[PDB]
This record gives sequence, structure tokens and C-alpha cells, in this order.
Amino acid sequence: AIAGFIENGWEGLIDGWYGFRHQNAQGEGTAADYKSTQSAIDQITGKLNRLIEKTNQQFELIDNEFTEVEKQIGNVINWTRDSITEVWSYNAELLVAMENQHTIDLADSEMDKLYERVKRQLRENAEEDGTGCFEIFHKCDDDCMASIRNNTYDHSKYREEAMQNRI
Amino acid sequence: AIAGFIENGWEGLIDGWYGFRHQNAQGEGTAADYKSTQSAIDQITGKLNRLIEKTNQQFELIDNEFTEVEKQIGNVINWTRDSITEVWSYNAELLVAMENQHTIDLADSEMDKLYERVKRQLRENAEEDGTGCFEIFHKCDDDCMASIRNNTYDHSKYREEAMQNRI
Amino acid sequence: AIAGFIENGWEGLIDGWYGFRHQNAQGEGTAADYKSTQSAIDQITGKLNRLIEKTNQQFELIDNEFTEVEKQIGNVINWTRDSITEVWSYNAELLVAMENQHTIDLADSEMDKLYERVKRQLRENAEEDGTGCFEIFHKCDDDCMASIRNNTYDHSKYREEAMQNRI
Amino acid sequence: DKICLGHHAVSNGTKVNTLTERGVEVVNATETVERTNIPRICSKGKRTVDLGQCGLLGTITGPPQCDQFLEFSADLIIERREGSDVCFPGKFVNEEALRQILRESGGIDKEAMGFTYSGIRTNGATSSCRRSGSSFYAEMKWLLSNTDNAAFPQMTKSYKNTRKNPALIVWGIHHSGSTAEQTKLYGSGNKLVTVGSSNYQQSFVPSPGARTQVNGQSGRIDFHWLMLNPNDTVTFSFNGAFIAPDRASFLRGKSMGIQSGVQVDADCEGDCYYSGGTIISNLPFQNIDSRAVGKCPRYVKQRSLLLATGMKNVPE
Amino acid sequence: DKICLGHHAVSNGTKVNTLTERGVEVVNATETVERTNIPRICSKGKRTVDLGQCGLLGTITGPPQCDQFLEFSADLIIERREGSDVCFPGKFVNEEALRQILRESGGIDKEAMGFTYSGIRTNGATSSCRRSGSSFYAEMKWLLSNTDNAAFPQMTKSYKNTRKNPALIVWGIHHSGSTAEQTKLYGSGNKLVTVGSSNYQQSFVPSPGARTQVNGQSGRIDFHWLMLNPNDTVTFSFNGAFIAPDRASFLRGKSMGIQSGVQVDADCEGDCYYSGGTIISNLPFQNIDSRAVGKCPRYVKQRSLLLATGMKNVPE
Amino acid sequence: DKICLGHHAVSNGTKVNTLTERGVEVVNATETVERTNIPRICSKGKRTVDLGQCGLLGTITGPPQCDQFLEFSADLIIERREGSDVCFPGKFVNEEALRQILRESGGIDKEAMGFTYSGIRTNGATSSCRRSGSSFYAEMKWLLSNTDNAAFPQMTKSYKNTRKNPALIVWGIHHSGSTAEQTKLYGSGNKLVTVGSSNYQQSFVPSPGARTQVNGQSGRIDFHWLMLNPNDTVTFSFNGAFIAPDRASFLRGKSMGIQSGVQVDADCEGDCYYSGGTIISNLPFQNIDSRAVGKCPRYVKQRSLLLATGMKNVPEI
Ligand SMILES: *[C@@H]1O[C@H](CO)[C@@H](O)[C@H](O[C@@H]2O[C@H](CO)[C@@H](O)[C@H](O)[C@H]2NC(C)=O)[C@H]1NC(C)=O
Ligand SMILES: *[C@@H]1O[C@H](CO)[C@@H](O[C@@H]2O[C@H](CO)[C@@H](O)[C@H](O)[C@H]2NC(C)=O)[C@H](O)[C@H]1NC(C)=O
Ligand SMILES: *[C@@H]1O[C@H](CO)[C@@H](O[C@@H]2O[C@H](CO)[C@@H](O)[C@H](O)[C@H]2NC(C)=O)[C@H](O)[C@H]1NC(C)=O
Ligand SMILES: *[C@@H]1O[C@H](CO)[C@@H](O)[C@H](O)[C@H]1NC(C)=O
Ligand SMILES: *[C@@H]1O[C@H](CO)[C@@H](O)[C@H](O)[C@H]1NC(C)=O
Ligand SMILES: *[C@@H]1O[C@H](CO)[C@@H](O)[C@H](O)[C@H]1NC(C)=O
Ligand SMILES: *[C@@H]1O[C@H](CO)[C@@H](O)[C@H](O)[C@H]1NC(C)=O
Ligand SMILES: *[C@@H]1O[C@H](CO)[C@@H](O)[C@H](O)[C@H]1NC(C)=O
Ligand SMILES: *[C@@H]1O[C@H](CO)[C@@H](O)[C@H](O)[C@H]1NC(C)=O
Ligand SMILES: *[C@@H]1O[C@H](CO)[C@@H](O)[C@H](O)[C@H]1NC(C)=O
Ligand SMILES: *[C@@H]1O[C@H](CO)[C@@H](O)[C@H](O)[C@H]1NC(C)=O
Repeated sequence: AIAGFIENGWEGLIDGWYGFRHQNAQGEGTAADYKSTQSAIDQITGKLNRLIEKTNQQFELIDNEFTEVEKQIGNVINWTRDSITEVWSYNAELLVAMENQHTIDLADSEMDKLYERVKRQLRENAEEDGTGCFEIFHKCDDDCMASIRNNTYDHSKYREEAMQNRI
Repeated sequence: AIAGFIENGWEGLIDGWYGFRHQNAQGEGTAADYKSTQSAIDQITGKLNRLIEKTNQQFELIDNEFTEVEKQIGNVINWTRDSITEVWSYNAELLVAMENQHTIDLADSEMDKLYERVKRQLRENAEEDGTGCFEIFHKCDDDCMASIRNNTYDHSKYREEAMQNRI
Repeated sequence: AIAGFIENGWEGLIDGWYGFRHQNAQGEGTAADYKSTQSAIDQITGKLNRLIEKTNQQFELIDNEFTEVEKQIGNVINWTRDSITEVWSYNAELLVAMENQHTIDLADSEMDKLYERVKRQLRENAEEDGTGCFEIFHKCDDDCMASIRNNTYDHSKYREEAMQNRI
Repeated sequence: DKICLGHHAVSNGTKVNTLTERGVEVVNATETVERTNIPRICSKGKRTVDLGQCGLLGTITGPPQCDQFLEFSADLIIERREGSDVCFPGKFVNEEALRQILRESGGIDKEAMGFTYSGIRTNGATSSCRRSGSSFYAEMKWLLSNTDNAAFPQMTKSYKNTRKNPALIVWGIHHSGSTAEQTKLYGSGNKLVTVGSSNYQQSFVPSPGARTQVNGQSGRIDFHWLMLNPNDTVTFSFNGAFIAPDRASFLRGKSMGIQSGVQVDADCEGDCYYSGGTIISNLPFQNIDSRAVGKCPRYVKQRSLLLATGMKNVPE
Repeated sequence: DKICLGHHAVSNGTKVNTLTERGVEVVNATETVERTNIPRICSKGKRTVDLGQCGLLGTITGPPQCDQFLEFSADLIIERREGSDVCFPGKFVNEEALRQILRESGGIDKEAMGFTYSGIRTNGATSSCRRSGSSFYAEMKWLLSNTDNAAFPQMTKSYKNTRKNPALIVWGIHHSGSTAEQTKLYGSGNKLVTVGSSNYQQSFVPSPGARTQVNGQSGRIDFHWLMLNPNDTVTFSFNGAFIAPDRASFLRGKSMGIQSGVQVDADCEGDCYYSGGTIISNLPFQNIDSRAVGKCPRYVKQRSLLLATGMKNVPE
Repeated sequence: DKICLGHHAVSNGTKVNTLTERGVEVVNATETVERTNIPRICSKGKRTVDLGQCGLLGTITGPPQCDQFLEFSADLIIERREGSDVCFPGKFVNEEALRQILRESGGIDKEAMGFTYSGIRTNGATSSCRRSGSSFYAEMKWLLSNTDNAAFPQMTKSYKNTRKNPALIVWGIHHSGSTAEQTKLYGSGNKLVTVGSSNYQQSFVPSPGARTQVNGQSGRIDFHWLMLNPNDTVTFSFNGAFIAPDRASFLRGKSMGIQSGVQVDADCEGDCYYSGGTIISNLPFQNIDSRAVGKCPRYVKQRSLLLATGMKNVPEI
């Protein structure tokens, strides 16, 4: 019923990019992780701010459309312009493909670091389910869901019960 | 006897790149994992398909070798050609070094994906040994080793004997 | 309150880039690692040496600054030179940005490689706190701390003590 | 009981390329190659000249199509496809270089030289200009001598270029339509024109044309281009056919003028221009035209390159 | 018990460059810089003309060695080191531009100029050009003044381009190599050549003197060329030294011309050639020659660059 | 007990630019764009000719400023703004191509042309070229008519290149300051100079008139040149107003040229030079001069690009 980033995304998570889904006896719901989404979107925005940097170099026209240039110089110009076009087409495709690879891998890195943050916050009172779910071995409702989202949850809550529950 | 990917590589896998090796009642079994191998090969093949691609921009002769061309335009042509050669030599050196770095990191990431997938399947029984292998506390026969090789393995049922042996 | 790694860092580490800091009751203190430091610095120096990229292509002087060249070829030279300069400025900014991203990601991944090596080397005898320390349940002073600082540590002799705790 | 960490997804996203594979679906991506142009020239806030039947190269010479644009300042100079640089047919010997500096010249300022001699007739009857009647360019004289059977006098006229700016000197040589025209329009005998400077030192000789009837009249004008450095002197020593300039041309400053085939829109501003319109987007690349002027996105051949802005889209 | 994870290895791999280490050993890698080539030009699927002992401009001028190529039609044009553009000594002006045009022309479609002459002799046979006896260029009419020691009448010929493609018109000027020979051949007096069209204007003057001996001759015939836009007309006004065209040359389509010193080979079917062989490969880079023509790898300085195809090699 | 891992951090640090974010703090970074220069030419180890008052093209024709450079041999050629290519007013035609040829030439090896003249004055001189009071280009002959206001006979001269290297042959065409000057010298009539070889053919005509005074005499010489292939011949045919070569110029080898305004430094060795100095650096980029020539960093427009050498400087509480 409930599955995380390992196998699928959440089609219903519109407010925010990263978040936590709570399935319990004490209700059910979804809430976004403000800091993770804010970091990812500001970091990607910075990437776009780099991409849209202007050249700040004005280029004059060298060739002439209305009246042709001399064939010798025109052919040298077309050779140079085509070589420059090939260089910029290569650089544009390599940059877009490489940055798309970095954007996807970066988003996965953010997913893994947030996942590990949760794992290291829960420590021995929770276990991974291998799908993105964490199995919680103590009874708890939304108060600790918020404490996890707020990075305030402490594991010192009847640890012995969770160990007995998983030993 | 047999070490994993962290300590060294292993000579002997002729079919595929990635695989599993284990000690059990039968002894030193070896098998390849063809799905992670095909994933890595497909990504490398796509990378080479992008790199091993020829352009469609046709270039003709600008200067001659049978007779010399005007010295000033000839030197401008040689300078432009040499600068383009320097640009493509830089781009080729950086492309090969960067893509070789991505290929090596790709292979290590795929090895890590296999390692992590096994860890997540094994749960409390994973017992990483620091060499790139997993110590199995329950007595695991050939059928459970095969179940680990593919993606259908139950961490339960074994947990009781595994934890009695572990603790 | 010595938990630098996840959040604060160590501003007091003098001898190396990576190291160990100890909370042991006999007296707290800091020591540096040299092997992961030497590896990271060797890779970074390798990058700087690769990045020298000293050319062996001799470029002559075409544009005469004392007497101007014919204006049409002069503007051809200025356009070609400015396009080449834009290509090299793009390549330099992209190369430096890539190398800085890879240098930071490499150094952070080297700190993660050391961290993961320590966690696996300690097996189940230590628990992550999630701020940048390992909580060691067995108390020890010179042999275990030197063994952990090194790449050789026997986790068996302390396995019973660590497993007796927490449960 | 159970908690879950996950990420957003969409029922159908967009496809971007990566280093290892093509067609990778992501939730959100933007374009890095601009495809949408503005059909009109965005010149808002900048001084412009919308030069029509007159070409840019004619702003020195003064064809009847732009007599009113002989002297101006401009930030953006626009030449049109229909533009012509002649009244009487002719061509510039170094046409592209002079056009290249005019597009970078910022406009034009002028200073009279002179040629205050006798035996010369300024109008130079041409039937290709009808502003009032037969005439030549506003800024040049046809030194035709005393009509028929009139030898041309030897002239040695120079200009000192006393201002600090370099001087743009444009003059010409008339190739008549026949030998009879050289004999009766400029007189019998040989024709020699020698132009000196500290760096020019070039002579020209006209020849009988016998050329096709382009714009009715046969023959051609050679428009010759000279640059002077500050305080230099241009010397025109001649007795042959000669088209005498009245005024030297000087530069104004920056222009980056663009040749264009579309109407001017003064209510929009931008810096990238091409013959088919303008680019006002801030994307790093375009596939609209490689022949861009100004602070413009870099030209690529790919129609579109999508840069991911979201994460990998894995639908439920 | 124990389950171990790992990867394959090889006993002897290859070395590749990376971003942190220049010599990282990998299990497998391929070459990205091609050094292998085929010693012969490849023509399968393309119409190929092999101009053995013939220069490309001899397909326009028509020396005896080029007699079979006056109307050649080909996709690939091969020039040879041993070939020549002329048989009677001389040089083309802007010969590089003309070769650049011809190498892309698709071949040459010759069409008669239709010039009729009177008062001259149209033979002009010379000992340097032979076709079982003295001859001249197949496509050029060397026009002499009657027999000898007589004035050459001035003639003004013209040609109109009525086809959709631009017409290539080629003519020459004969520098006799001696003033006495010029005055015996074309008579005494000053000589003058004017040639022009709506977008072309040139004049030439014969220059007698003394020159070295090539193929036993002392004179030199230089060749000039003109492009005519569709529906345009060219005029040729001469007082002698016509070296008149007999046929206009039209471009058939598109081609890619090359220079080569090696034999042609039908079987390979390659897409890019260089002097000395053909480069048939799918690799992105080459280290064979920088002056490559076609759609083929970009030249790099590196002898070899190895692109890893497998993972890194840990030899144990 | 607690075992903490961590990393070296600094209280100050520097900033670098990354692909994703600008201004990322790092503990250490270096520069990849060279901004430092040496305001002098590091010519150590190379034979250097410092052409102070001598223009490079005058090292072929030999104006007084080039008296000591007539047969110069050098690996590095330094040109300066204060120098001149000519002494008698004039210029070279296709002067940039000839300068480009000379800069890599390796120096000049002159061989006697072997032209024998009779019936003319071969000792012409001008007040603008004063080697000892009144002289002309040392390596070229100013050929005048037998007497003033007298005919100059037409002559044909030729040279065969018997060396394995091609010869650089330079000749001048004298454009008189007046029709009287072209009548007083050389005699009346139309003048013509024709020059040719198996693969070269040009014809030049002097044009008398009137010009402004430059460096004294209001005349001009246009200096033309050709390359002569090995085993070929050159024929010069002239009726007057032709400045004949006295010696053929062969190229010695390989060199590079510099245009600069700075002192030559023979105690330091550098890789490339520019108008303001020498660039000695092992950094891949420079932001000082886009037209530097030699084997040295590529020019970028970035004032400084900081390449991290340390890791990200996360500050400690
Ligand atoms: C454009 O081309 C002109 C000549 O055609 C050239 O003068 C420009 O650069 C010149 O560079 C010199 C040294 O770098 C400098 O001293 C000179 O002032 C400068 N020209 C002007 C007008 O400022 C060429 N442009 C570039 C960017 O090199
Ligand atoms: C250089 O390439 C340009 C185009 O990239 C050529 O100009 C085009 O030629 C085609 C065919 O004649 C026309 O339909 C286009 O309108 C032309 N465009 C422009 C902007 O001129 C140009 O002729 C080429 N130069 C040479 C010497 O071949
Ligand atoms: C431009 O560079 C080419 C080389 O790519 C030069 O061609 C060489 O010229 C020398 C002249 O002696 C020959 O010996 C070589 O065999 C030529 N090599 C090739 C590959 O053609 C060419 O001369 C250069 N042009 C100028 C003006 O310097
Ligand atoms: C967590 O933070 C939210 C605001 O983001 C607040 O409304 C909620 O009460 C907090 N919960 C806890 C347990 O701190
Ligand atoms: C995994 O391997 C075992 C070994 O026999 C096989 O029975 C099982 O069906 C395999 N799983 C899948 C999904 O094919
Ligand atoms: C372990 O580390 C200590 C330093 O704390 C060093 O002196 C000792 O030699 C090391 N031993 C080994 C086996 O590496
Ligand atoms: C997704 O599907 C809807 C179905 O109507 C369609 O309207 C929309 O355009 C689609 N979007 C994409 C990006 O495919
Ligand atoms: C995609 O990003 C743009 C901003 O660039 C935003 O306006 C749009 O809503 C985003 N769409 C989705 C589906 O995230
Ligand atoms: C590398 O892969 C290619 C693929 O065609 C193969 O031909 C070659 O033999 C392989 N080399 C090694 C050493 O595995
Ligand atoms: C040339 O002019 C004729 C006039 O009858 C016209 O029919 C033809 O289409 C024109 N050709 C071109 C290419 O303009
Ligand atoms: C930073 O790196 C440079 C590398 O050239 C080195 O010289 C410098 O000493 C380093 N500084 C510090 C504080 O590590």
C-alpha cells in the first residue's frame, strides 16, 4: 500500500518535493520536508542561474547576406563558422546531458542523505523496509512524525521495548 | 578464501562482469548476475553510442597541398585550423578522461547497488564483514543463495536462527 | 560535544586532512590520518598536473599591433579570436566548476569512505549518533584506538562486551 | 507502525537526455535552446535609423534614397534587403570592410574638403536620380571639364584631417560606357588618378566600359576607401576621370548595426538581432540563426536541448 | 554461512586516462582516435572522376590531357599531384576560389557561347599543346589579328545567362613574353581589356617583357573567371588577347572534390578521403590528417585516446 | 566511549565557484588563470636580434637603421613600435605576409644576385637614407638613366636558384613624387616592370603625381617580393623606375617573432611573450593578453578562476 522512493514516487505530493508519508492506526497522511525541498530547489535554481549567464561579448557581422563576400574569404568564414557551430553544439549537448545526469544523481544524493539522516535519527528503534519505508517498533502517532520532520526526534524513548520487539 | 570487491577483483567470471561467490555445503559456488551486468553494459553502450557518433557537417578543402595558397590567408587558415585542433584535442582529452571517470564510477555504483540491494534483502542478518561480502548467520543452502542472486528473498523465517547464532 | 563531522568540522586538526578525535575518560584529544589524506592529496595533485595542459603547438603572430592589417581580414581575425576566446572562457569556467565540484565531492566521499570503513571495521560494536561520532559501548584506551586509527582492528575481542550492552 | 520517505511524481512528465541514455523521464525540465523569435526589431531606448531603399554603404555617398540620412548619430543601424548603394551603377572595391566598420561606426559626421577650382561642373548629369532633375550624388562631383572637346586640368587637392578622429575618405572613378564617352565627357587622352597618403600610395586608371545596361546607363563607379590617422594628409593628384568628394566622413562610436528584413518595434528592448527578427530570451542557446549580433545566446544545431529541473519521474 | 559479492577481472588489461590519474588500468577499452586507413580512394555508390595527368581547371580550360573531362559528371572529383591545369604556361587568378567552386559543382554542364567572329583567325595552334599535331586548348579560342603584322580590331562580345543556375564564364589574357611578338601577333598599339557584369567589374592590360622557359614557350596566358546570376549578361570588350571562351560552364549539382596521389578503388564505399588514402571508421576522432574532407572524425593531436568499455581492472 | 571522525577546517578560508552553486567556501584553493607578468623578454638560450630602430622588413632591404642586421641570424626576433621598415618613404605590398614569412625564417642568408649593369648609374642616393651623408638601401640598386633627363634602356635580367631552399627575392617599384622626377630620372615615356617565373607572374607600373612629404622626399617605393622554388628561374624585365635586388635572400631555419615595448632580458628563459612582457607560468589559462604567441596558456576572459585544492570549509561552532 505504502512505498517510498526506492520503487515509486508519490503522485499526490504537490506541496513540496521531498516529504514523509505516515501510515498508522492513528490516522494516515502526507507532509512535506521543507528543508530538503528548499535546499534542492535553491541548489537547482543556482544551477539555472549559472546556465542563463549572458556571454557579455558582442559579435559583429562578418559575413553578408544581402551581397555576398568574396568566395575565398566566404569559404574560410563558412569553414570557421561551421567549426565553431560544431564546437558549441558539442559543448551544448555535453553540458545538457552532463548536467541532466548531475541533476538526477544530485536529486538521488539528496534522497539518500535525507534517508540516512532519518536512519541515523531513529538508530536502533527502527529498521529499513528496503522500499523507502522505515518500520517503527514502538507505538507513536503524529507528534513524532513532526519531530522527525523537524529534526528534533530523539531515540531515547523506551528503546528496550523496540529491541524486545525486534530481538 | 574468496574476497569481494573491496579487497580485490576476482579472475574467473567469463560470463558477465558482476556476480556472487559463496561458501556452503557444496563449497565455493560461483555464479554471475546477468541483470546488473546488462544494466551496466546498457548504460556504457549508450555512453559509447553518444561518443561513437559521427557528424553530418561536411567540410571541403580550404587550402591546397599541390600548390601553395596566398601566404596571409594561408597563415590565417593554419592558425584557425590549429586553434580548432587545440579545442578538439582539449575536448577529446577531457571527454575521454571524464567519461572514463564516469565509467569507473558507474561500475562502482552498480557494484554498490548490488551490495546495498543484498544488504536491504538481508536486513538484520546482513553482517557486513568489511571486504565486500555478507556473513549469513543462518545455515543457508543453495536455494536461498539462488534467491539472493535474484530479487525474491524473504528475510523472515531465517531471522530466528540467525539472531540466535548472532547473539 | 566533539561531534564535528556531520555539521561543524574540525578547525583544530593540524597534521592532516582526515583524522580521529577521542572522548575516552583517560583524556580527550585529536590525531590525524595520513593514508586517506595522502590518497586525497595525491589525486588532487594528479588533477593539477593533468590541468597544466602545457601546449606543444606553436602559435605565430598574425595581427600586427604596430601597423593594422587589412580591415576585412582584421575583423575575420577578431571574430575568430573572440569566438575562440569565448570557447576557452566557457571551457575554463566549466572545467574549473567541474573540478571544484569533483574536488568537493571527492573530499566528502573520501571522508565518507573513511567513515564507512570505520563503521564496518567496528562491525556491530559501535552505534552511529547521527552528528558525526561512533558511540563505542566497550571502553578501551591505547590498543583499540591505535587499531581503529590504523586499518587493522580485531572486533571479536570486544564483541561480547558491546553485545552485552544495549540489550 | 510504518513511516515512509518518498518523492513526488507526475502521471506524465517530460523527456531529457543524459550521458548514458536517451529519453529519461523527469517531472519538470526547461529548454536551453530558444526557438521563439520576435518578428520585429526591439530597439526601444536606442537611437535607430530605418534605412529603406538606401543601403548602409550609401550613407557616406548620399544616394537619393537616403539624402536626409547623410548626417546622423545612431546606436543601432538597420540595412534592408531592398537597399541599394547606387544611383549611377557601381561598386566598392573593398565593400565588405567598409560595411563592417559602418556597422561598428555609430553613425557619421562630416567635414567639407573643397576642390575649389574652375573648369568643373558639380551637377554631373545622371538620369538615375530624379530628386529635381538630372544629377549625381549629393556628396560628390563629376569633374566633366568644359563639356565637349575639353581636356581635363591637372588637379592636386589635399585634405589635412585636423580633428583628433581618424577620417573616412571615400571617392571614386568613373568607367564610362564607351571610348566615345571617355573622349567627349572627360576629354581625349589618357586618364590617370594617383592617391597618396602616408600609408596608401595607390593609382587607378579608368577604362571604356562597354558593359550591360544595368539601370539603363552602362558604365560603373569604383568607390575607393581610405583611412587617415589623426593629423595625416590625403592627396588626390589626378588628370583622369575622377569623382570628387565634397566632405570627409568621421565616426561616432558604438553601433553593432544589424541587417534586417522586418519592421521596427520601438516598444520592446533587447540586444540579439538577426535578419529575420530578434531574440529577447535569456536561454544559453538558440537554433534560430547563427548570424547574431550583440549579447546573444550561442548558436547550436540541435532543435531543442532540455535541461532537467526536477528529479527522475517514477510513476506509481 | 558466507556470501561474497564482487566483479570480474583480467590478467592483462589496458590503460586509460581519468580525471585524477593518467594511467588507470581497465579490463577493456577501445580506441577513439583512428590511425587505420585504406590506401585507395573509394568510389562505390558515387560517380567518380579520376583526373589523371589533368588539373581540375583543365576541365574548364581544356588542355589536351583533359580532353575526356570537358563535360564530366561526378560526385567525387579527384585531382592528382602529377596533373596540370595548363599545357601552354600560365596561371589562374584566384585559382583557390575557382577550385573551391568546382570541387562542389556536381560536375560541369557545358553550353555553347555562340560567339561569331570576323576579321580574325581563330586557330592559335602552339607546339606546347599537341593532339597529333599542333593545337591549343579545347575550350579557348585564341584570337589573332588576321595573319601577321596587322592591327587587331576592337570587338565587344556578350553572353546572357538564361538558365536557372549561375553561369561560370572563363577567359584569359595572353602575355606574349616579348614586345616584338605582341606587335607581330596583335599589331602595334596600346591594348586594353574590359570585362563586366551587373555584379562584376574588371579590366586587364597585356604586359609584354621577358619570362623564363616552361615547355619551350616564352609567353604566359593567365586566366580569369566570372559568375553570372540567372538572367544576367556579361560583356567582353577587347582590343586583342581574347583567349575567348567557346562554351559557358554550368554547375550540375553538388559534389565533394579531393586531392589524392593514390589509386581509386570501387569496393570500400567510404565517406571521407585525404591525400594518400580513405578513412573508414565510426570513431569520433582521428590522427591521420588534419586536412580531411567529408563527414568524418575531428582531427586531434593525440596519437591514441582509449575510452574505457569495462570497469577498472583490479588484477587479483 | 566515543570515537569521532572529522576533517581539517580553517577559520578564514577562500571561495571557489562550482557547477551548482557560486561562492562555496573551501579551506584552500589555487588560481588557474595567470595574471602576473615579467616586464622584459626572457630570451636566455635563444639567439635574439633586438631590432630597435630596424623594422623586420628592412632586414631584407637594408635601410640605415638595419645596417647591422643585413645578414642577421637569430632564433628569436623582437620588433618594436619605435622602429621603421623603410628609410626612403614607402611600404611593402602584402607586407603582413612577408613579415609572417620572416618571423619564422630563422634569419637571412644572402647570396649574390650576379646582375651586371652597364650604361646606367647604380649609385643612386636620397637625403632620407644617410649612411654616411647620402646613400640608399645597401642591398638593392637604384637604377637611373645614363644621365639626367635621358632615356633608360630596357633590360632583362634573370637568376637561377641553385640551392635546395627557395629564395626570397624582393624588388622595389619607385613611384615618383612628380612627372618631372620620373622625367629627370629614368627618362621620358611609359614605364613597365614585368616579373615572372614558372609559377609566378606579375606586372607593375609606376605612377607619378604628387604626395605629402613624409620623412623628407615626397616620393614612394612599393616593395614587392616573391618566393622562388628550388631549380626554378626568375626574369626581371624593366624600362626604368625599377629598384633591382643585389642579393637573393635565403631563409636559415626556424624562429619566432615578438612585437613588444620592453627590455630584452638575457638572464631568464620564458615560454611565450606578449607586447608587455614574458609569460612564465604553468597555469592552463591567462587573463593578461589574448594575442600572446609561443607555447603558453590559453587566454580566457575570466579575471580569476579559483580551482579548489582543499575541501569545503564548513565552519566549526
Ligand atoms: C580588432 O581589430 C583591430 C584592428 O583591425 C585591433 O586594433 C583590435 O584590438 C587592438 O588590440 C591592441 C592590443 O591588444 C590594442 O592596443 C588596440 O587598442 C586594440 N584596438 C582598438 C581599436 O582598441 C582588435 N580587437 C581585439 C579585441 O583584439
Ligand atoms: C556560406 O554559407 C551560407 C549559408 O550558411 C551561404 O549563403 C546561403 O546560400 C544559400 C544558397 O545560395 C541561400 O539560399 C541562403 O539564403 C544564403 N544565406 C546567406 C545568409 O547568405 C553562403 O553562400 C556560403 N558561402 C559560400 C562561399 O559558399
Ligand atoms: C600551413 O600548414 C601546412 C601544414 O599543415 C603547410 O604545408 C606544408 O608546407 C611545407 C612547405 O615547405 C611542406 O614542406 C609540407 O610538406 C607541407 N605539409 C602539408 C601537410 O601540406 C603550409 O605550408 C602552411 N602554410 C603556410 C602559409 O605557412
Ligand atoms: C514541527 O514543526 C511544525 C512547523 O513546521 C510545527 O507546527 C509542529 O508543531 C512541530 N512539531 C514538533 C513535535 O516540534
Ligand atoms: C530465483 O532463483 C530461484 C532458484 O531456483 C528460482 O526458483 C526463483 O524462481 C528465481 N526468482 C525469479 C523471480 O525468477
Ligand atoms: C597502529 O597505529 C599506531 C599509531 O597510533 C602506530 O604506532 C602503529 O605502528 C600502528 N600499527 C599498525 C600495525 O599499523
Ligand atoms: C499528460 O496527459 C494529459 C491527458 O489529457 C495531457 O493533456 C497532457 O498534455 C499530458 N502531458 C504530457 C507532458 O504528456
Ligand atoms: C516547472 O518549473 C517551472 C519554473 O521553471 C514552474 O513554473 C512549473 O510549475 C514547474 N512544473 C512542475 C510540474 O513542477
Ligand atoms: C573488448 O571488447 C571488444 C568488443 O567488441 C572485444 O572485441 C575485445 O576483444 C575486448 N577486449 C578485451 C581485452 O576484453
Ligand atoms: C529569367 O527571365 C525570364 C524572362 O522571360 C523568366 O521567364 C525566367 O523565369 C527568369 N529566370 C529566373 C531564374 O529568374
Ligand atoms: C594551497 O595550495 C597551494 C598549491 O599551490 C599551496 O602552495 C599552499 O601552500 C596551500 N595553502 C594551504 C593553506 O594549504
